[PDB]
Amino acid sequence: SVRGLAGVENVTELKKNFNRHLHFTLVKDRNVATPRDYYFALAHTVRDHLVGRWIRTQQHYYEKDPKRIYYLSLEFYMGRTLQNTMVNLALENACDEATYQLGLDMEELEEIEEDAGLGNGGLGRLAACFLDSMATLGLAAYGYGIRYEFGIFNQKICGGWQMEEADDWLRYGNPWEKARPEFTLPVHFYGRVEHTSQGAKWVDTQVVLAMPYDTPVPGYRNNVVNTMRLWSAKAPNDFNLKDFNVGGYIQAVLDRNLAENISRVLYPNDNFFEGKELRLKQEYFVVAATLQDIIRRFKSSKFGCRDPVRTNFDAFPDKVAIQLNDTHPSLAIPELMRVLVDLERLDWDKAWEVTVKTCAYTNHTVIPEALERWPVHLLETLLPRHLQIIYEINQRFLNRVAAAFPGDVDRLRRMSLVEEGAVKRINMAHLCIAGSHAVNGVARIHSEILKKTIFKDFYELEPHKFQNKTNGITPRRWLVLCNPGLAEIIAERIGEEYISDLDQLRKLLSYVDDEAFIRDVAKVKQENKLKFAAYLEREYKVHINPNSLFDVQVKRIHEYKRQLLNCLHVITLYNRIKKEPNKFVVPRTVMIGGKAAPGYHMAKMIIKLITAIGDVVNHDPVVGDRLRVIFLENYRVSLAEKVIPAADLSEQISTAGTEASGTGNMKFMLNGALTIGTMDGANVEMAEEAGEENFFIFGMRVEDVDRLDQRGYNAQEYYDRIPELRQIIEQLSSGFFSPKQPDLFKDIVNMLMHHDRFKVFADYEEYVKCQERVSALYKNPREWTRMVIRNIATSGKFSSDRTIAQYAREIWGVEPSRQRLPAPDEKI
Amino acid sequence: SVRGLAGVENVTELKKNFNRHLHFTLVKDRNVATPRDYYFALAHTVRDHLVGRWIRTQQHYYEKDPKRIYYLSLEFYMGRTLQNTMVNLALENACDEATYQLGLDMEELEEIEEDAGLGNGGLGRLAACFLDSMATLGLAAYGYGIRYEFGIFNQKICGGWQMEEADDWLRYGNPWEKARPEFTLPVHFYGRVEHTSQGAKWVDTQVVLAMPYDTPVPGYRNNVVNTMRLWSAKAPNDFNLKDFNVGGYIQAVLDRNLAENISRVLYPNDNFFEGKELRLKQEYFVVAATLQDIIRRFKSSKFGCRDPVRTNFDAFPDKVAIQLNDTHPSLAIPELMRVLVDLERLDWDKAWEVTVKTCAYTNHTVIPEALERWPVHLLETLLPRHLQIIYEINQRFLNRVAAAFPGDVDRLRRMSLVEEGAVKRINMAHLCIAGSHAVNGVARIHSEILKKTIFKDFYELEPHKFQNKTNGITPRRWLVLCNPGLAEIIAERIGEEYISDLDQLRKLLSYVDDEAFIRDVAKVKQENKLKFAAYLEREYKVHINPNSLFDVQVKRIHEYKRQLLNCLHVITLYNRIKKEPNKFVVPRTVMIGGKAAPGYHMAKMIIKLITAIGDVVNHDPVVGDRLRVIFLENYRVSLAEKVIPAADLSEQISTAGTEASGTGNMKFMLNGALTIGTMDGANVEMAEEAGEENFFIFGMRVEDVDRLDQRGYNAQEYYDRIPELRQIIEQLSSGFFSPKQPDLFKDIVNMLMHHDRFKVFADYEEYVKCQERVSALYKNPREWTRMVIRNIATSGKFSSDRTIAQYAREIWGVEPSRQRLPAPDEKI
Ligand SMILES: OC[C@H]1O[C@H](O[C@H]2[C@H](O)[C@@H](O)[C@@H](O[C@H]3[C@H](O)[C@@H](O)[C@@H](O[C@H]4[C@H](O)[C@@H](O)[C@@H](O[C@H]5[C@H](O)[C@@H](O)[C@@H](O)O[C@@H]5CO)O[C@@H]4CO)O[C@@H]3CO)O[C@@H]2CO)[C@H](O)[C@@H](O)[C@@H]1O
Ligand SMILES: OC[C@H]1O[C@H](O[C@H]2[C@H](O)[C@@H](O)[C@@H](O[C@H]3[C@H](O)[C@@H](O)[C@@H](O[C@H]4[C@H](O)[C@@H](O)[C@@H](O[C@H]5[C@H](O)[C@@H](O)[C@@H](O)O[C@@H]5CO)O[C@@H]4CO)O[C@@H]3CO)O[C@@H]2CO)[C@H](O)[C@@H](O)[C@@H]1O
Ligand SMILES: Nc1ncnc2c1ncn2[C@@H]1O[C@H](COP(=O)(O)O)[C@@H](O)[C@H]1O
Ligand SMILES: Nc1ncnc2c1ncn2[C@@H]1O[C@H](COP(=O)(O)O)[C@@H](O)[C@H]1O
Ligand SMILES: Nc1ncnc2c1ncn2[C@@H]1O[C@H](COP(=O)(O)O)[C@@H](O)[C@H]1O
Ligand SMILES: Nc1ncnc2c1ncn2[C@@H]1O[C@H](COP(=O)(O)O)[C@@H](O)[C@H]1O
Ligand SMILES: C[C@]1(OP(=O)(O)O)O[C@H](CO)[C@@H](O)[C@H](O)[C@H]1O
Ligand SMILES: C[C@]1(OP(=O)(O)O)O[C@H](CO)[C@@H](O)[C@H](O)[C@H]1O
Ligand SMILES: *Cc1c(COP(=O)(O)O)cnc(C)c1O
Ligand SMILES: *Cc1c(COP(=O)(O)O)cnc(C)c1O
Repeated sequence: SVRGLAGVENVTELKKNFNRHLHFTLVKDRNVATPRDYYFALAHTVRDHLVGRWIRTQQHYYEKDPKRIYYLSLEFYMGRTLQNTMVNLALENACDEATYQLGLDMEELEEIEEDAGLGNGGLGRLAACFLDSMATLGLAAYGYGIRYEFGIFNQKICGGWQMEEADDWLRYGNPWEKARPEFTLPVHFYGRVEHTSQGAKWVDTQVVLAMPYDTPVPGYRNNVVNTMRLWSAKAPNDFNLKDFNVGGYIQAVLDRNLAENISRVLYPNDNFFEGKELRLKQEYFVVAATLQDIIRRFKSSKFGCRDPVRTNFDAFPDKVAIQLNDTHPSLAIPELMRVLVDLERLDWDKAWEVTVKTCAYTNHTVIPEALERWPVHLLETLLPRHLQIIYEINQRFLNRVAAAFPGDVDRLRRMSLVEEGAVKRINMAHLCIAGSHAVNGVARIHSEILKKTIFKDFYELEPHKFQNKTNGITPRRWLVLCNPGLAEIIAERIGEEYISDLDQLRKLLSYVDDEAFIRDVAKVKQENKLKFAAYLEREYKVHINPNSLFDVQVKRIHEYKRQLLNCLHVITLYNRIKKEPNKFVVPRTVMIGGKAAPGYHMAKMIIKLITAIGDVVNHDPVVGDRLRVIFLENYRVSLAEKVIPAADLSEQISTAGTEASGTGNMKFMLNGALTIGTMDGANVEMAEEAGEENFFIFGMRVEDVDRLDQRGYNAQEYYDRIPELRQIIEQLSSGFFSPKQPDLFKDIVNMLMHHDRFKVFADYEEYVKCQERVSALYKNPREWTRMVIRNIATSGKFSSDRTIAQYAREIWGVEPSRQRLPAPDEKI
Repeated sequence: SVRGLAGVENVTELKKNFNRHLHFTLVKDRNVATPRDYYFALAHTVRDHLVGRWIRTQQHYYEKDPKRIYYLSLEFYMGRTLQNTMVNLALENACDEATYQLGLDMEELEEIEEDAGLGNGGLGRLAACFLDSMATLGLAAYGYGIRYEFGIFNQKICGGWQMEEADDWLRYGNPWEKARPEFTLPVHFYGRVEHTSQGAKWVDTQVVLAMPYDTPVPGYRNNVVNTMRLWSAKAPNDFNLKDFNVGGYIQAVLDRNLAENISRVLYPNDNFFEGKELRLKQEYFVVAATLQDIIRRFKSSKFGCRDPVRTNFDAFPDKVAIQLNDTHPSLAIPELMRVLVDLERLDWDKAWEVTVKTCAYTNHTVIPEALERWPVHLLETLLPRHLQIIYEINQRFLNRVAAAFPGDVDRLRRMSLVEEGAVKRINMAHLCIAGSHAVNGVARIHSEILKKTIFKDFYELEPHKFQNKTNGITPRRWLVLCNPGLAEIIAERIGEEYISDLDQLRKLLSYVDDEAFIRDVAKVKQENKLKFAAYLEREYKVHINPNSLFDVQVKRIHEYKRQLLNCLHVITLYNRIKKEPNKFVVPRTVMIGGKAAPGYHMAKMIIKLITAIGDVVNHDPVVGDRLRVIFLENYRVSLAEKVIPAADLSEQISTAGTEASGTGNMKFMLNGALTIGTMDGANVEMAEEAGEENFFIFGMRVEDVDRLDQRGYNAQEYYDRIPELRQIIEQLSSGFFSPKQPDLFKDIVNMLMHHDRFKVFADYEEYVKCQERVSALYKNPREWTRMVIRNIATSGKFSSDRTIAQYAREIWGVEPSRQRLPAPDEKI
């Protein structure tokens, strides 16, 4: 497969260093090495071929001094690194050969790597796809985040209920990171602010040290390897036993842990805000440690000897760009001001223009519950200087507003960064727009909406700032790595250039009429379904029918994502079957899966509904093969890599106006799945690219929702004029799915019936009719696959390479390069 | 120096892999490598030459199935590993050459290694010397202990007061250990005991997992490399979020730490008991995890297929011997019974004979405060089954006693393992004697005393059990590694066989009259003093006079060790000078140093006294060079390696009957220092070996102390008939040394005056007169060095190789081998 070359000499070196690391690094012997030990041996042999490059890329940036881009995210949803590293480094087929001559099956070894799930969902995956695309366009980019000791929890279902277990991902080691204790930085917490003479001094602070760990991010076949720097918290060795700190020496040492708890776990809220102080400590910890590392490179490169100005930050935006990934690092704006004004003693106005020109903010949601307004009482306590600075910012911001909208007192009310009233809080989004020079939404519809609805005021004050950059996916992991079959057949026809130029995929339009290509496309699909169907029973217990339509919705469980509507589709189907049982119907294996944040009662309930449905449906003998509903336990990046290649239908059903973009979207459009969806997020652009006719669009569009809201959405109307929906609601209410606890799903019936913000029932009739259109087309193999080819041929625009090329040009001001950097290494 | 060979080919391979690890393992570049990075690069290159051997020694023990010896200690005072590994592996001069051709100075690199101070003092150093000697006699020995995240604290003096800081020794990594997460074992805590039908079941327990980390222990030049296995505590991934454990998911994850706190720090009590539950948790944690690893090797070796008996432990003592190092692992006796009786279902009597024949206990102190009596209320709670077993043990033990001493009710009272009265507690020492087959003291005098005083009852019941094994020191680290000069000059004359046969040192008796040898001996001494004097000012600030008598007492600060008496010697001297200031007196640089346990008020006070004295004395202009008193900050194994080669006088002044052996002793006897000491611990045997005349023995002997105690020790008698002592006590009381806080040393004057158990003042007159004899002899260079040669020639018996050869033969039943094992490695 062209997975590259496979080459006698390299095969021989690879074998040799696999064995060098088994012995010397693992200190294991072939007589007692387990597959885990072979995985480590191989990981560490691949790692070695990337070091030369890593060291050369950073040496190279040092002397060539480019504008560096720092991407700040509190999530990086990396996934497994091995195969991806082999892909981007071209080692895949050399190693496959070598591991077979050692006798090992490489793919068994890949399954032993545990995902780095340092992320919840799409926000963190974006950052990881971004990372790959910044390396592939050779940008000097660095992604800074926290090294959580426990990442997102592992979901285990027991009784149809999510049982969350900790993700002890570092348990056996991580052969990719390189701890860098030489560069530990202190971060200060609490303190008081002494305003005396020269300025304010943040004094009496508690120190937590941030210890960096670097991971390499290899660009695809272009020899650039950039760095992902993740901080760890470490308690100071001195103050935790200094002062006249008696308490108990032994307790003093046991108390170190409290400071280290800043990097202990990722907060599992799948965008929704939580005012917890340890989260605020994380968010400040990232920013402070990172910005010291930013200032440190600025002062050392080539300004390294630029002598007699003072030291000067006029050039700081031409050498630094930092990208705020959602508001979670907005303290970079008051911390950058704190450093510049209080420490380098710049004039506030100068410092502010350098800050605005460095910062940029990406907004991910319109949903209010996810927005961060931190209580000013907490900010006062933990970070008093930053509260002062925010207050001063706000001041001057509002004075700018006053002058522009003379007399509109409510504008001042709306636009203030401080939300007055009862518990006065600080709106992080407003901070970000006030101090960034560019603000972008992630899909064009989400950016129009940001300009009309929530930030309209800021749009009117500074229209110039508002931009859009539709999200994207990296074809390497999302095509080449999870679906090499499709990438091979595509490559036979149009070559391999498309892996770093996805737009070339549209030359496949010439093959929508090619019968060999149709056979091929459908064949990779059926093979993938077979490989997944087997996974399903070999790691769990299943018997699914592989010639079903594999209908799947995998994403975080939430009510706007509307898994419930899909649930409503399933029993309508089960019941349609159940009433005229000898009617032919196209078989569907509906798989729905995703994690639910602990505590979100409703999402935990929705999960039980799906398993409840599966319990009934999957054991009704009158259904047979015809419907299988399966809930996919513990979704994460490695399950996404197995289920999206096997999927036929992609469920993307948000009430129009709630999904910002959606990136799962895009992953199924390559991989040949057909989308059923509403016009929301990026589904709009995927349908423009492939054409309305090659998409199954149903549902109300945004206006229609707003029309309904001004009328008054009343679910009772639906219930009363739709009999099928009424039978479902009755089954749910009677305990048809909960035989021994009828009472159970009344909670969900209640929200559906009475206070459902996401208007599940108004989209139901269209949903169901549109689903009959999907089965109509699945019965004609040839035209489903032609629709599929037009979808695949058209997903080029959803590559993150395009997205980063746009961020680069229209916001960071840096130009992309596909120019390969020369790196081998030394050999002397 | 013959430090071995230095050899063109090996020099070339070493350079090459130093560079392989700088690049590939450290991912650093010569352009940015710091000395720390070069230390890691070198450590990791030495490490590589030991792996072949390690793997071969364990493969070899596997098939050759010997009786394995497990040494259980809760302390292992390792020190730095690099140079020692080079010594024992013969790589020292190959690397010195290689690092010079790379341009680096090896000795700068050795100073960057941080001590593994997993120990307090002599108890833990013993274990580490034992480890080296078991490897050198090729015994299949394993040392099991805890991997503490923080070892003994680092002492920092501020104001003459000890300020203790945490020892963040793992901060930059430890290139020697090999984490072994494949072998994590659970340990159970709390629980209840359900006695039903077949036996008792320990049920409902909390699980902590013990995760092993192995370190290699290379024998000197004989290619055996044994293993030191240190456990780490890890919290279970399931129960810390299972049950219906709501609390807060995020708190659940933050609570993992509590279980991990079992391996967080070493308890800094420098033998003295502390009834703290986390200590009991450590002690049980070691034993349970270790014994599973012991049972595991027994059941797998060659009994691995010994089929149809059941599985049988009759051969367990012929294949296992575990050595209890002080009572801190005595739970191995109830845990071995718990496993055998409750889990393998053996008959209690059979299980007991296998237990007694496996176990052996080494007793280290007669001092009551150090003995562990655990409160039975704590044992009930944390370990209920083990309390039952201890009770049953006790029963049967006392019934054995009753039958042997019919009617001696008080014997039953004295000998019970359970100390009744108010807080009923369990005497660990009695447990150990009851269930071990051999019990030994560590110096012959300490064993006679154990038989007469504290365990006389147990002696009379089982005389056969009581043995002695005088402690020893390993000539490799304590001669070859800290003092290669002396080892070279010794080697020129008598060859190198003495490094694994220290008794050969006595052929040096032929050179007590050799003038070249005298010049040589004294020359290495003066050079060593110069190297230490320079250390002293380059890392601190000092100007000491190098041609002084370097009089030094370095050991843990405690009142029985009597640093106070030495303090009394110093101001007598300062005052003698001060009254007739133009008298010649032999200059002395008195260095006293050692850590004091936090909390031991008196030891913390004694430290301030010494610095107080130094403050006065060292700045009196009428003294000049004549007296320097210096307190050596932060004593540990690497400072011992620098100060004992430079020392002239070795202070070993315990009230006779309190030091068990003392091992510091021995270190100064090689290295050419002359001992001033009482007849206590092993000073008795060092004086038998070198002869009374070559030792400065003063003080009362044991009888005399016991005579005094029956009279009534009254310090006032001394005060009143000795004027010098009276002036000192007055200076202390008046605030002569504490000008601004006179009140300050009255605490120490009070204990001296009124309740001094260690009878400082009764030994004073002899002490001082004996010290005048030492200065008399230092004025005649030639005969001090001849005395020195007779001391050095005689320290052969204090090698730990002898001690382990005796443990081996008279207790473990295994024979030593100096036979080299063949190990290179593979090369194919
Ligand atoms: O040296 C400069 C300056 O420093 C000091 O000013 C600071 C204040 O002392 C300090 O309290 C803080 O002020 C905050 C204020 O606490 C916060 O609530 C917020 O004020 C906004 C309201 O939130 C906003 O609603 C609006 O109030 C209007 C509202 O627009 C209007 O629609 C209607 O509903 O009536 C409301 C009542 O007037 O505007 C105000 C601001 O005008 O923001 C404030 C500024 O961040 O921070 C100040 C800046 O450091 C000194 O006190 C001052 O004398 C000095 O000149
Ligand atoms: O199936 C066997 C057996 O099991 C059960 O016996 C157990 C007891 O129920 C249980 O309490 C526990 O007994 C302990 C006892 O608690 C503990 O205090 C200790 O008893 C010693 C005294 O400590 C010791 O001083 C001495 O008492 C004498 C003393 O020698 C003498 O000098 C003088 O001063 O008078 C004292 C008062 O008599 O001896 C006793 C023991 O004789 O040790 C006990 C044993 O460990 O553990 C028992 C064993 O499991 C059942 O209760 C019993 O009926 C069954 O036969
Ligand atoms: N002081 C310097 N002299 C030469 N090269 C340097 C220097 N400082 C940093 N570099 C190099 O540039 C790299 C990038 O480091 P950093 O600035 O920490 O990301 C290093 O690993 C070096 O190769
Ligand atoms: N008990 C709670 N803990 C955390 N989030 C909650 C809680 N109650 C409501 N929310 C949230 O508000 C949202 C809607 O949940 P619901 O209240 O069940 O409709 C989600 O984003 C939830 O996470
Ligand atoms: N199952 C086995 N078959 C062959 N060799 C073994 C086996 N089990 C243990 N050994 C070997 O003996 C060693 C010592 O292991 P251990 O018993 O854990 O100390 C291993 O590293 C192997 O080389
Ligand atoms: N406050 C205390 N904490 C710990 N050990 C103590 C304490 N008080 C007395 N001891 C001990 O009893 C011993 C003698 O100390 P002292 O009471 O100062 O004479 C030492 O081994 C001490 O560690
Ligand atoms: C917060 C969020 O994640 P999620 O898919 O988990 O809801 O960020 C992604 C990346 O910008 C978006 O594609 C997505 O619509 C949005 O909801
Ligand atoms: C407990 C102890 O340590 P220390 O030297 O720290 O007091 O064990 C050592 C080894 O058995 C003995 O030599 C020593 O006399 C004894 O006191
Ligand atoms: C692609 C991906 C997502 C994004 O899915 P959405 O439906 O856009 O939220 C989330 N989680 C994982 C594991 C993914 O790989
Ligand atoms: C040798 C040694 C000791 C032992 O000294 P004693 O006076 O016997 O207690 C203690 N600590 C260290 C650092 C040593 O190397």
